[PDB]
Amino acid sequence: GSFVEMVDNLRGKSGQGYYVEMTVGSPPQTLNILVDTGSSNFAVGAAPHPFLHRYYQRQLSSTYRDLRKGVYVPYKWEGELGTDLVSIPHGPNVTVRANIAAITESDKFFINGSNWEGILGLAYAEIARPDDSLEPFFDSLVKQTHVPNLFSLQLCGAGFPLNQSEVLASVGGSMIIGGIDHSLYTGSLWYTPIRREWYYEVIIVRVEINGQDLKMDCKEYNYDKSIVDSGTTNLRLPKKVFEAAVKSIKAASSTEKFPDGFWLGEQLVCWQAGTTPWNIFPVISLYLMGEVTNQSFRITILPQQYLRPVEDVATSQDDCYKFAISQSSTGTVMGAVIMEGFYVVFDRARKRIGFAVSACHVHDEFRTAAVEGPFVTLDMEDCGYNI
Ligand SMILES: CC(C)C[C@@]1(C)NC(=N)N(Cc2cccc(Cl)c2)C1=O
Repeated sequence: GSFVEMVDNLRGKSGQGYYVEMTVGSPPQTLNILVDTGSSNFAVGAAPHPFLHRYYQRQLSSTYRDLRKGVYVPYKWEGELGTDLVSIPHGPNVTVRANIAAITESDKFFINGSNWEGILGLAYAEIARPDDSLEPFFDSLVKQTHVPNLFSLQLCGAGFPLNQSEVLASVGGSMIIGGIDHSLYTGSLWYTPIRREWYYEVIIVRVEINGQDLKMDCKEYNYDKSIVDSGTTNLRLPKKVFEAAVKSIKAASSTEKFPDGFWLGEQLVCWQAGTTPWNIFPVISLYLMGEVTNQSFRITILPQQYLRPVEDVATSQDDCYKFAISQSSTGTVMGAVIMEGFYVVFDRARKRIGFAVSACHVHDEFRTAAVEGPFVTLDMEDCGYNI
């Protein structure tokens, strides 16, 4: 591990997001910021909010610059654009001038108890609001310093419920800015092409549930796109793929019947402490386009990744979970519960995303997550969707 200063710099969990500490302004104002690979704006609470115990105060920053322009983002948050000096305490030892959307109004954006006060959109300018002229933070970072155009994320799910006090004292993972820390993964890194630079778009070419081919036209797996998004909790799948996957996961786990509410990701299921039947649930393998023609590799996750630990409505001693795979009308989204099984390298410089088994993924004595290759796969270009 060559990036000790950035190792263990994240806190949080899949359901509320993972955040890194940042400072904005002069003198520096400390804020917790959601790491989001699914958006492209650096936006921070800049006014009183019931769920914020701190916010960016522009009038207190001598380096604050007003852009005299508003920004509206309906998902919703509304803000005022400006620039100011930004640093990441547990990151590269550099300070950069970056765009900052000062959030003055929001609805269902700030999560009570998440402990984050802003969001760091790490994707490309193409999806930045109001438009692509608003340079994303990471672009500014790379243009203004010698930091390599690459970052890597190790998101660490605990494998169990973290109460309010625990989630604040627990290490939630690592965001390595400008490099790859070898202590964060085991085995080899396998790279899949970033199909296009907007979201971190990838192409899935095959899906297996316990080794059984879901057998769908691979274009279905990427309809209308597949992205890697730390800002989403669940593994989200295109409606038709979701229906086929749930049918297969139910069949694999058929020795136990679960209520429709469970499969809809709305209700928790509980087992007596320590008796969660991990073994009756299937592993899920996603094959991704490789860097070599006609070559693919696969990432395999366990139910320890797709069943999200949640506290029992009775706070009892049972181990309870929610099914963290859900339907999407906007394509496949490899959310936080999937990222928790792997060390994910966002190699912007080489337009590729790398995957390796995470040193912090949750597993049991019988099965582990995996990243394996190579596999001979034909016509993978046909798996991509074109509007
Ligand atoms: C982290 C959230 C609160 C804020 C935001 C913008 N970031 C994010 N990754 N998503 C999920 C998403 C991805 C792609 C399209 C849409 Cl519409 C939403 C969001 O809604």
